[PDB]
Amino acid sequence: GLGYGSWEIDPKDLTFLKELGTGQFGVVKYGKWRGQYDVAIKMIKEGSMSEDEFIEEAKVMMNLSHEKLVQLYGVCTKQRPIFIITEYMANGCLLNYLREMRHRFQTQQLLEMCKDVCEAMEYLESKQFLHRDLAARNCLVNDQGVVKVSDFGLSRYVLDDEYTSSVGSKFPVRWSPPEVLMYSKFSSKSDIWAFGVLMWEIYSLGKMPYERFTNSETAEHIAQGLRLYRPHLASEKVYTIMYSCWHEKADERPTFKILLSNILDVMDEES
Ligand SMILES: CNC(=O)[C@H]1Cc2c([nH]c3ccccc23)CN1C(=O)c1occc1CNc1ccc2nccnc2c1
Repeated sequence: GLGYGSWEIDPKDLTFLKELGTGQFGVVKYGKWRGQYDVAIKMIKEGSMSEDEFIEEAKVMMNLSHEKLVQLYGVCTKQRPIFIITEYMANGCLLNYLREMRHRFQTQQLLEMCKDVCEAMEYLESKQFLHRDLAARNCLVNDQGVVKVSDFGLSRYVLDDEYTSSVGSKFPVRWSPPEVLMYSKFSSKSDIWAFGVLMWEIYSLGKMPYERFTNSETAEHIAQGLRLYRPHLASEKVYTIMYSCWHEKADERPTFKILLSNILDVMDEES
């Protein structure tokens, strides 16, 4: 209606039902839009984000749509806190989901999680869009067990310098290739690297990558050409796929299209 562009949701259309989580970015709530449609309402913590930049980016992000990418529905920008309105993912964080041993996952399910993410990432790569912080903690799981990629690109707007710089205490060192750690070279291939780590996290049922190392030690390990090694649940073929993401030379890492092809081949051969 009047006073709300195509990217703007009227927050008066929201019904708040349950709190989903709280952290440094703000608070996520489960709710309804116009009494009917499930949504997540992501409430941006005041002072945490470069808000005008985020809002301008949100307008572009409205055009991104893929069944394995958490759908952005709009933003609420007229009051503080700012709201991001997205698709609701009832089973929450992938990292926590993986760590719940009750699921007793088959490896076919683990590969399907990898495929879900790979499809979303191929889509983002086709649009020349980087995630910039791909990891199990930034994937979500819906009521049907489908994994979708969440908060893609959000790190560009985070004001906490501990998060954003390669030498910061909250920087995703364990998901970063040597060229990121050494000289902040972000590219498609740093997303590829992170995706390999994410496959590792999935097959490890949510273990911390390099769990016995600090971030500093991890950076040294990977600068010396050393790597994560094969999760017990990963077949040789699955391990080959994740390991291909970790070539020292960024140009020798696959694309998401190639990874997707590889994953599908393994599903045909093994699942
Ligand atoms: C560092 N972390 C955070 O500060 C909070 C708040 C938040 C996040 N991202 C933001 C972006 C903009 C504004 C505030 C935030 C991430 N975060 C979470 O609690 C969170 O992270 C993963 C899962 C959860 C909580 N559970 C769910 C469950 C179902 C969902 N469905 C759809 C969408 N998000 C869901 C979250």
